[PDB]
Amino acid sequence: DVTPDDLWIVMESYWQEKGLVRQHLDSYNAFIERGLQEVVNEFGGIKPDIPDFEVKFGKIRVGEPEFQEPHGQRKPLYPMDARIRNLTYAAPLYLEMIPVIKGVEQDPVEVRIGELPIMLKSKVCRLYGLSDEELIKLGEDPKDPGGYFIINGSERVIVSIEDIAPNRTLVEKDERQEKYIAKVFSYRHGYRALVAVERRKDGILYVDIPNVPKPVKFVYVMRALGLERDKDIVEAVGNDPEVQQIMFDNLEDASDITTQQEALEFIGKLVAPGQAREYRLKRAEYVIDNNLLPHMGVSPEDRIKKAYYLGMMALKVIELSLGRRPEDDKDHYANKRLRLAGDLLKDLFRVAFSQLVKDIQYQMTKTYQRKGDKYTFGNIHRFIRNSIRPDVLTERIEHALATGAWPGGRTGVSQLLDRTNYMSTLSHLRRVTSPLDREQPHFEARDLHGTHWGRICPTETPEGPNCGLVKNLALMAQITTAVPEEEIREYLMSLGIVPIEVRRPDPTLWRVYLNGVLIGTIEDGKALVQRIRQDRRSGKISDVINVAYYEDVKEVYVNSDDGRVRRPLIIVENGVPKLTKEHVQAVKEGRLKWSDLIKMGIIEYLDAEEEENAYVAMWPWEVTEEHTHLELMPAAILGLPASLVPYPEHNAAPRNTYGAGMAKQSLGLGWANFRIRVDTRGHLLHYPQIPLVNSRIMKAVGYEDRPAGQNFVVAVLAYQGYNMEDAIIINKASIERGLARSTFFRTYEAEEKKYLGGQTDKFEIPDPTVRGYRGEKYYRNLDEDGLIFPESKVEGKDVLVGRTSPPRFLSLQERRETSVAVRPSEKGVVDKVIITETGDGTKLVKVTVRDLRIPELGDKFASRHGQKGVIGLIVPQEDMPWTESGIVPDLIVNPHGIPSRMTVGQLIEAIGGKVASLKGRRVDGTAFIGEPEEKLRKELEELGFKHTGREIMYDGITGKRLEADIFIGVIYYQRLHHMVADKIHARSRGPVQVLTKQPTEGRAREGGLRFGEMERDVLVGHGAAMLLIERLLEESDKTEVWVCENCGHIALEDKRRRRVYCPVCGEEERISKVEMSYAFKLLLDELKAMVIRPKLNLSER
Amino acid sequence: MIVPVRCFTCGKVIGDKYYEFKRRVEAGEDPEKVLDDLGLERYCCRRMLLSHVELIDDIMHYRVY
Amino acid sequence: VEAVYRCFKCGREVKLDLSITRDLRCPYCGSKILYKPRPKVPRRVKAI
DNA sequence: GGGAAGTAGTTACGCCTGGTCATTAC
DNA sequence: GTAATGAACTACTTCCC
RNA sequence: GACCAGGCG
Ligand SMILES: [Zn+2]
Ligand SMILES: [Zn+2]
Ligand SMILES: [Zn+2]
Repeated sequence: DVTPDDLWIVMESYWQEKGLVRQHLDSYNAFIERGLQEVVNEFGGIKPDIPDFEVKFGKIRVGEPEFQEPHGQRKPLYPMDARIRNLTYAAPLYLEMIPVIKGVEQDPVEVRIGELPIMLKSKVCRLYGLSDEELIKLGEDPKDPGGYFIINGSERVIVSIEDIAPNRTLVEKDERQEKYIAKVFSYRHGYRALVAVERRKDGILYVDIPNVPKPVKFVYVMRALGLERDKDIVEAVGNDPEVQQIMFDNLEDASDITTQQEALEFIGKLVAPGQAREYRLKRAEYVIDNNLLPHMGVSPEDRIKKAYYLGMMALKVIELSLGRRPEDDKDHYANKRLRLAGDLLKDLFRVAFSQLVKDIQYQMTKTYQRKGDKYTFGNIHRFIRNSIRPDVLTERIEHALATGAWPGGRTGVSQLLDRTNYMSTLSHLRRVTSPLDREQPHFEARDLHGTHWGRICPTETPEGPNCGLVKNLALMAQITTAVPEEEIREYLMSLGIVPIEVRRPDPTLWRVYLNGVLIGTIEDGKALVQRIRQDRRSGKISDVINVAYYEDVKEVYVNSDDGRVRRPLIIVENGVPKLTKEHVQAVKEGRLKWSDLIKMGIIEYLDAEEEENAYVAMWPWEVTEEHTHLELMPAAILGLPASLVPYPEHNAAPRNTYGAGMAKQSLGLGWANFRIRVDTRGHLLHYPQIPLVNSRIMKAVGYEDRPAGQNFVVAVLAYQGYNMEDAIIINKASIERGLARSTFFRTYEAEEKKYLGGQTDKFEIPDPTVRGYRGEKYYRNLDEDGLIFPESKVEGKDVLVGRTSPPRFLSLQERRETSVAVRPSEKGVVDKVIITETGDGTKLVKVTVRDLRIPELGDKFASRHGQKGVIGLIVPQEDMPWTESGIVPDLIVNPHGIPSRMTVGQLIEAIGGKVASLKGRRVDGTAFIGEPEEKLRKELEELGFKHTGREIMYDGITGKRLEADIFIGVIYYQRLHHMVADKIHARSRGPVQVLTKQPTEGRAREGGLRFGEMERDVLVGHGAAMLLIERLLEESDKTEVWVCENCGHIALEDKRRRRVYCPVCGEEERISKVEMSYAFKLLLDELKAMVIRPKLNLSER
Repeated sequence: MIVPVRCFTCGKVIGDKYYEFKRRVEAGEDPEKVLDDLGLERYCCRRMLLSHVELIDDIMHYRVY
Repeated sequence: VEAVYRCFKCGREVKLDLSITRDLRCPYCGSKILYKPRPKVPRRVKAI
C-alpha cells in the first residue's frame, strides 16, 4: 500500500526539477522563440512614396548581451557590472530587409534596429547552465532563482494580471431591467472590442457595437452580413420549435422592410449622421469589417462566419430567457486567464515597432525627395542602412519598463523587487494581481472561491484596502503555455466531427467548442471525451489539452491556450491508484523523474474545467470505486510564506494571515553577497538560527540555508504592568551576549555631471571662498582627491564626497558647494568606497555606511503565530525569576493576550520546541501530517518534566516561590525592521514651502506634522478658541496686509520713498493694516485671477 | 555566521565544543548521548548547538578589500 | 595628487590620478570598477 | 402628462519607504 | 539650435409619444 | 513640486 509519507518523496521531485519561477522563464523563452517573428510578420513591409521602391521584412535574431562604450568599442557585460555601473542589461536585435526594385527582389541586407532587455537566467542570459563555482566566481549567489530585469541599475519584476477569458461568451442578468445581456471580449493584434447582444421588454433582440451608439436591431445587423432570406436567419441560429416561434415574432420588425443594402444605408446614417451620402457606405462597411467580432477576421468574406457567431450568441441569450441555461459565474476560475511576461512584452514590442516603421518610412521619403533618385539608386544598401534611427524602439521599451506605465492606460505592471530577505523576494516573484479599482467595495470579487483550492493561497493577502484583490500562487500551481491551434483543429476534425457549415445543430446533437468558438457537432460526445483523454494519457498528444463536457446543454469544451492555472493529481482507475511502491523506490534512487511520471500517464494536470467532472479523494485510505483522482499532498495548497507557520490548523484565520504577512519583514541573512551588493537599504542579523519546530517544506525549498530569527526561552507570566497590552519584557544579560543584534546599511551616490559647454563639476575639497561653504569641521576626513577614507566614524551632516558645481548665473567666478552629506539624523561608520565610470564617460562614486543597532525600548518583536509587540522594559538578570531546575526566562509575555486570539499553535510549538531541545532532534510540524500533541506530551512526561508543561519558579526579588506553576517553553521569535531609531522626529523651525510659506513635508527634509480638520473640530468641541488661534495661525504662515478702506482693494507699499497708496483709487489716508494668514491672501489672489472680485469691509477693535 | 562563544541565557561557554558534537553526530552516534557526554544538562545550552548554521564558510568568497 | 587603487576583480594595485585621467581601467583587467583601500591607521573600537 | 433616459455629484484620517520626470527636427 | 505643440450609488434635468 | 508603487496604526 501507499502511506502519505511516501507521496512526499514524489512531491519533492516536482520542486527539485522544475523550480519556483517557471511561469516567468517559460513565458519569456516562448516570447523569444516565436513572439518576435510573429510581430514582425504581422506588418509585412514598408511602402514608401518612392515610385518604384518597396521593402520586405525577413528574419529576426537576438545577439549576445553586450555594452558599447562611448568611444566605439563593444565588450561583454555581466549582471553585477550592470548593477554597479547603473547600466541596462540588454542585447541587440537584428533584422533582415529585402529591397524590392520594380517588383524584383534583391539580395538581402541586415541592420540593427535596437536593443532588448534580457530576463535574468533565461535561455539567452550569460548565466544559463553555469555551475555553482562559476556563479561564485562571478559574484552571484547560487541561491538566486532569476527571472527579473535590470533597468538603469535597478531590478524590475513583472507581476501577472488576472484578466478575463479572451474569447468566451458569458451570459448574465440585471435587476434594473429584464435584460438578458451576453457580452464577449474580442482580441486581435492587441485590440480589445466589447460586443453585447440582449433582449428587453419589447422582446426584440438588439446588438451593441463599438463606435456605434445606437443599439441596431439583430435582424438589421444580420442582413448587413448577407443571408437576407428569412429562412437563412432561422437556419443560422437554431431549430427548436419554441425558438422558431420566437424568431418568427422577431422577424416582423425587419423581415419585409429591409434588404442587404438598406441595412447598410441605416448603419451609414447612424455612424455618419448628416455627412456625405457616399461617405456613409464606406464608413459603415469599415466599421462592420474591423469592429464586429475582429477575432474572426477583418476580411469581407468572413461575414457569414460572423453572422453564425452572432446567431449563436443570440441563441444563448434567448435560451437564458426560457430558463434552459443557468447564468454564468464571473468569479469561477474557468473564465479567467493570467497575463505573463511573454504577452505584455509582446504588446510593448508591437507598439514600439509600429512607431519605428513609420519613422523609417518618413526618413526614406524625405531623403529621396531631397537628394534625388540618382543618390538613392547609386548605393541602395547604404541608403537603407543610414535611414534607420535605432533609438525610438530602445528608449520607448526602456521607459515603459522603468516607470511601470504600460501603453493602453494600465499602471503598475512593473514593480521594484523586494530584497529584505529570502522569503520576501521569493514571494514577490509569485504575485497575482487584479485589474479592478481599489476604492470600490467589490464584495463579490474579494470573496474566496471554491475553485481557488490548489491554485491560490487562502491566507496570504494584504491587510488594507488591497485585501482580496492581491493574491499569491499556491505551491502545486502550474501555469501553461500555448501550442499551435491549426494542428489541434485538424486533429480534432479527423475523428468523426462534422463541420458547422455542412450540418446545422439540433437539440439531439452535441456541440463542440475549441477555445470558445464553435467548430462542429457530433452524435456522441461521452465517448469522444474519453477517447481524447485516453489518447492524452497514452502520450499521443500534448498534456496542455483539457477536455470537459456538460450534458445539460450537450456541449464539449476543448482548451489549448495559455494562461490557465492547473494542479497535478494521481489517476485512479477501478478504485486503485496507479502509483505503486516500486515507482516511489525508482523515484528515490534517481532512475525516474517527475517528467517521466507525467509522460507515463500516472499523474495528469487538471484545470478548472476538467475538475467539474472529477471526484477527488483526500487520503489514500478513503478511495473507492466512485473516485476518479487522488490528492497528492493536502499540505501544499498553502502559499510559500504561509507554509512557515507550524501547526497552521490550530489557529484562527486572521492570526495566520497576520503571521504570513509578517514573515516577509523579519531580519536575517538575506543573500551571501551582501558585502559586494550595492543597495539603498540593507539589514543583517549577527547570529541567525534554524527553528526547532519546522515544516518539512522549508527544508526542501531551501529556507534553512538562509534563516531569519532566533529561539527564545519564553515564560507566560504577568509581570508588574510593564508587559500589559501586547508588551514584552526582555532580559538584559541576554542582550549583552548577542541576542537579536543587527546592523543597518545605506548607500550614497554622487556623479561628476557634464553641463552644456565646457562647464563641468569636479571632485575637490572646497575652498573657504566658495559660496555655501560649510564649516571646516565637516571636511575633516576627506582625502585630497575628494573622497572619504574607509572605516572612519561619521556623524550627522558630515560630508562624504566633496563636489563644487559651476557658478549659477544671476555670483560670477564663485563656484557652488554641492557636496553629498550624511542624512541629518543618522550615524555610522564608512564601510566601502567604489569608483567607476558611467555609460557616457562621467565619473561615479558610491559610498556605504555601516551602523550597529542594539535592541532598546520601542523595537518591534513578533513570532510567526501572529503575536506582535514592542519592548516595554529591560530587566537585569538577577531580578528575573528562575525555575527550580535552573532555567531563567529570556522573554515574558502577558497571559491576557492568549485567550482572545485563540492561538493554540503557539503553546503547541512551545511544548514541541522544549521536547526537541531535550531530545536532541528537531520536531516535524508539517500541517496535517506533523507529530500529534499527545505524543509530545507523553514524551515530555517520559523525559522527567510534567505533561502540562508547567514548572515551579522563585520570585527574583523577594526570593520565595510563587503560588502557581508557570508555563514555560521555547518559541521561535523574529525581529521586524520597524525600529524606533527610524521613527523619532521633532521640529522647531525649518524650511518652508515656496508657494504657501508653510512648513515642509516629510521626515527626510525636516518637515512638520499636519493638523487635520478633525483636530480642529476636536479643539472646537473643547471650546479653546485661543488654542485654535495659536495652533492654526501663530505657528503657521502669518503676515500683515495694507487694506484700502474706501474701496476695499489691497493697497500698495513702496520701499523707494516709504509711501503707501491705493493703486486702483487715489486714496492715501484711509490705508489700514490687517493681520491675516498668508494662505488666505493667496486665496484672495486666486479668486481675483478669475473675474470674481472680493471686497473687504473693515471694522474697529 | 559563526558559533556563539557563550550560551545566551546562562552564559556557559559552549563555543569550543560544536565541532566535536557535529563530528560525533555525523559518525552515527546518538545525539542525546553525545550531548550528555559533553556536559550540557540544561536545555538552554542544548538549544544553542542543536540549532546552529555555519554561514561563515559561504561568505568568504566575496572580498571587499 | 597620486593615490593608490585596487582592481575590483583582480585585487592587484593600480596607481593613477583621478584629476586628469580620462578613463578608469585596470591595466591588467578589462574591468572599470576600482576600490579605495583602507588607510594604515590604528582605529580604536569599543568592546561593548 | 408622469413614464423613460441622460447627466451630475460623491466615496476616513495620518505616517513611512523608494523611483521618475521636466520635447526635438534639422 | 531653438521654434515649434501634439463602479457603484443617489438626486436633477430633459425629454416625449 | 507633481505623479506611481509598496507598507504601518
Ligand atoms: Zn482704494
Ligand atoms: Zn545555558
Ligand atoms: Zn585588475
